[PDB]
Amino acid sequence: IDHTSKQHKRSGHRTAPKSDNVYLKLLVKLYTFLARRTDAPFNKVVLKALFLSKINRPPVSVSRIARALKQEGAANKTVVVVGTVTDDARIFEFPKTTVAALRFTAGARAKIVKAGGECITLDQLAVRAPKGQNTLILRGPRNSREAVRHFGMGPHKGKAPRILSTGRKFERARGRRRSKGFKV
Amino acid sequence: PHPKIVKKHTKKFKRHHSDRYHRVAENWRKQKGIDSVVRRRFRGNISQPKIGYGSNKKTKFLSPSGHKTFLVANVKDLETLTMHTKTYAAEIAHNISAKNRVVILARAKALGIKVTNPKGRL
Amino acid sequence: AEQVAAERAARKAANKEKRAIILERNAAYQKEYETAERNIIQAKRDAKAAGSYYVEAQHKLVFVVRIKGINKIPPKPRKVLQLLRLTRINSGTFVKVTKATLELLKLIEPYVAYGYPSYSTIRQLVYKRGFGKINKQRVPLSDNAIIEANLGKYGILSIDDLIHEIITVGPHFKQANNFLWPFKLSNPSGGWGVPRKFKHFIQGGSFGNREEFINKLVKSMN
Amino acid sequence: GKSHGYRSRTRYMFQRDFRKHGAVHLSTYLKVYKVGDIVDIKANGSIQKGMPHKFYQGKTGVVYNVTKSSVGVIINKMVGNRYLEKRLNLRVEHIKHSKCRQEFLERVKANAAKRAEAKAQGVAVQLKRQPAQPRESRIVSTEGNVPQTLAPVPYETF
Amino acid sequence: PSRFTKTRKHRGHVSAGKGRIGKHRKHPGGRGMAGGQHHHRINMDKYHPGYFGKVGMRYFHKQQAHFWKPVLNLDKLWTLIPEDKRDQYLKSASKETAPVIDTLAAGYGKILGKGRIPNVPVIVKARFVSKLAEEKIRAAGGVVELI
Amino acid sequence: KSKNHTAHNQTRKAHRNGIKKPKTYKYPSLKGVDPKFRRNHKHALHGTAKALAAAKK
Amino acid sequence: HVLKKNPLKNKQVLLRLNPYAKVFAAEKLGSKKAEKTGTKPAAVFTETLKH
RNA sequence: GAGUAGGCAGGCGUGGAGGUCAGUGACGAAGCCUAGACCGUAAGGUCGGGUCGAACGGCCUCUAGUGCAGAUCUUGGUGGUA
RNA sequence: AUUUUUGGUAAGCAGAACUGGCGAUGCGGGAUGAACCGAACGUAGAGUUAAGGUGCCGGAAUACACGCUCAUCAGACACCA
RNA sequence: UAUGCCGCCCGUCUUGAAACACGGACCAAGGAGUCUAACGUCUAUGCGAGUGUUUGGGUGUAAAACCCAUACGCGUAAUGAA
Repeated sequence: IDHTSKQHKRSGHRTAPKSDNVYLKLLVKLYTFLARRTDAPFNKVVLKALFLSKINRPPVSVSRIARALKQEGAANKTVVVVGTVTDDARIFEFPKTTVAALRFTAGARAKIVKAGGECITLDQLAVRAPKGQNTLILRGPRNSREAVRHFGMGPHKGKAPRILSTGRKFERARGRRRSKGFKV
Repeated sequence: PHPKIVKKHTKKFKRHHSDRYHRVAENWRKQKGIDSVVRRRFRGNISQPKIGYGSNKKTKFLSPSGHKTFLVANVKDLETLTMHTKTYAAEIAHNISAKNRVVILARAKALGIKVTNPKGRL
Repeated sequence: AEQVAAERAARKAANKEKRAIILERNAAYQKEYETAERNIIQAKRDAKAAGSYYVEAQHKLVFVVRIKGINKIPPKPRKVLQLLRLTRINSGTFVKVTKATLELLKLIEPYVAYGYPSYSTIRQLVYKRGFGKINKQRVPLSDNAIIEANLGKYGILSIDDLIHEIITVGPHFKQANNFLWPFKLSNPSGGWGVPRKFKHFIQGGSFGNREEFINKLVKSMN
Repeated sequence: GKSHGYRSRTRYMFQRDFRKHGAVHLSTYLKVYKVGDIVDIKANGSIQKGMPHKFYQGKTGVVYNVTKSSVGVIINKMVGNRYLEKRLNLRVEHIKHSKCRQEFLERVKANAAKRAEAKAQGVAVQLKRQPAQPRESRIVSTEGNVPQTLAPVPYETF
Repeated sequence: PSRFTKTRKHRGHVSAGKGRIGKHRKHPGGRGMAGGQHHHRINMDKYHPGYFGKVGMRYFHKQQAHFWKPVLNLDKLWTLIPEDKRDQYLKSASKETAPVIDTLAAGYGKILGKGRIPNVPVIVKARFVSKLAEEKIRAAGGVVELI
Repeated sequence: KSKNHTAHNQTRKAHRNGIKKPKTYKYPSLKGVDPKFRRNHKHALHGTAKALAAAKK
Repeated sequence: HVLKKNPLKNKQVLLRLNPYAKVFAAEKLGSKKAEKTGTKPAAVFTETLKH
């Protein structure tokens, strides 16, 4: 019985949300059903993105939505954000759209409604698009969180030192310039 | 109806050296010694609890009677096993007075629920 | 909703025409084997009469069974036995004889017994110990529907069609052999003979290439 | 103490060769190296500039940079439990082309010729290579070859 | 929550998860940043390059209120005007109804030029500006009034 | 009093979870390549970009 | 499939898989003869065999 | 389907806390004793009998001075030697 | 610990190379033994074997077959005495 | 309880413990990874270009709950010794 691999190794993927939220579990229930029956690749993506954690569902901005509909041919699709849809006061023009999020911010809800658009849930979406007909699934940038600039620090990575004060006297002298000993 | 009940290990799992010393109780305790013959499992030492001994899931929590034991305090608690007489056996709690046992055994037989304890408390 | 003498009768009619294809195929393979023996036997007799010896074509199929435990196997043979899928003792696989395989058998010789598997022994193995890889989940065959589901892509539609694509090394040998789960044989019926197994067969041991005597061993182990 | 110098343990390998001393023959310099070309690494001890470490002697990499008297080679260096991307800077006498990759790059054109030909003819090409197949059934003829009955020899000194 | 701690899960096992050879002793390296140049050099030079030695010139009695100058980009400039009156300016402000953004009351020293503002006269009042800030405000058609 | 060095178990440790290839990307490391080839190559690629930006009509 | 029965006995799973099992049994193909009046011994093979 | 050091998960038990079972209880709470019984792989749980005499429990949660055979451990008591 | 191997008369000594083991490992065998052989282990039933044996202790032929050996210090199973 | 076979005394340091290595006569009770300031990772929750009521004020069925202004911390900009 010369085992090739690790015996009784877990898949290593979330099969449920560690969230104990009642309304998320009702939403997972709907999408576990649709994922099983529909046999449309969309429903498997949405089920997993519902299981995903706060660090892995970063907020998709309205400005990022406006950019994803700036694309040619994909201007009338429904914008599936699985996570928060945040506001961006940077842009001024916003088109008439329908966006299916978990949560909106009071600013994001104002801007999408004012353009003339429809703020959808995932169940309001599922009742109109069982197979995600004419959808555009988006994700916010994961590798922008402030913790990720310290991941795999060493010489000469150009990664952020974990520090609490940021001026001179704090981690610039020896080993950050050829003058004092060496550089990185 | 039930499959013929088997229990793979009937006799109790007494702690090692519970016989030898009085300070040591026979309440099972895993031998976490570096040289323990019980932990290392030498031919002739006691057997340890292993999940593999786990009773069949269709025969689990059934008494010899074939009824899952349900602790009952009062008539209110007995009156819940009414549509579950083939399934359960009412057992009056240890701290119930003789007069309250008179009432429960009266009601138990009136509904047709098997009881393991009284006895009538003579 | 009738669907009792329409759907049931339709797929029954489909089953009967399929068994009729399988019948004439198994009749074709019986004919293929019996004439192929007769030809080789007559060729040997033709040559003896001519006054000139006849070399039987080098065996192109070998049945490999791992006769060794799992403890104290060095990295080289160990990984070769992981590639032939002999991950436990009395595990059997098939291997098409090539240079890239004959040299693997030279490496793992001290951990296995192998030889030239007859038609009969192959038939008995795939009947009694026919297991398939389907969504890995090792599933017993028990029905030629399960073969022609997964291996119908390559043209094999039956147990006897699979046993054919092994016994006569086919263009879909790789597929048919890798589909078959590694045979889980038991220890032999009357033993090994052989007081000590882990010498080479020639010395009076058991391990290594036992040309035709694998058939006997394997049936005993079956 | 112990010696771990650059050219340490390299008596016999950076040695020149028997009756192949003296000058480098000019084909070495006239040879053209381009990026993506797989080249060997083998130092010429007679030339003591841009010479590789004894590790890289015997290795094969691929040219990544090309400059005046020199190339740049990428080699796979296993250290502990993982390979790294080791960039050498070698003068052109310490390298040569690999007939390894020359025999492949001509097989590609041989396959291209076989297929492009047999697309518009009677087809039985089988483009893949197969290993040494178990030899087919032959008749061996004993016409003036009546087998010689060999016997084993008795022992004798010298 | 003491009952979730692995201390509760450790009761019974001899060494309490700290091993039988390490023993868990008081201070087997020293007490905080000790031997940073000696036996913790590898961890200091990695992860904390630049810790040891001095760099640059000292500043005695450095009041952080001199160096205030908080910054506002042009992408965020229009967010200063309240949303009650915002859209009336952003649709035909146009010279004499050009809105007045006092960035010092908003609590910014400098204006920097990162964003694209809409083509509107947007009279900006800032203590400091970038070359590209005053470029883009004049381009859009406004002005920078220094205060 | 101690011992000094052994490479025993070091292979086993390495092979357990490890020996792994560096993954080989397309468009490789164009760093430590001839600086004047680079200086030019930039202008070549910028030229090809302009030529396809002209071709787009 | 609660039980793997065995093709080689039970006779039913042998007639299920391999319908040719009927024809083989009926015609007795496991007991085919079917010759000979050849018959071709050798010339030199026998002398090289004996020697 | 092994496992020291070690990690993680699922539970068992204790002192208190919020909620609930209109919970049990001088017709006997808790405690202790039991070559009686039943449940649980187990930590443990439940019941019968005795003694006893004033409180205590299930379940959903909160919290911790929360589980002992070893420390030439502490205090108190007890032995064999006798 | 087999194999390659340095120092050393040597070592159950000191130090290396590759691999396998003990450590952290129970089980069958070598009477006993950390490392040898065979095999790695949930709880049971049935069947078959490994190494090792089958006079008696002791489950199993005082089996068959060809030879050798007579010891007033017989000999008797690898590592291993 | 008898009988066949099996079974060295646990805990510990250890390459190696039944050890002619250490602690342990016996029993009850007590008895050892805690709290805190500041932080890394991962996760949950809220709100999200913001966020954080509770230093303080108002209020109160009164150390609770409820409400709240101006700041302030962190974030929304980096790089330089400057």
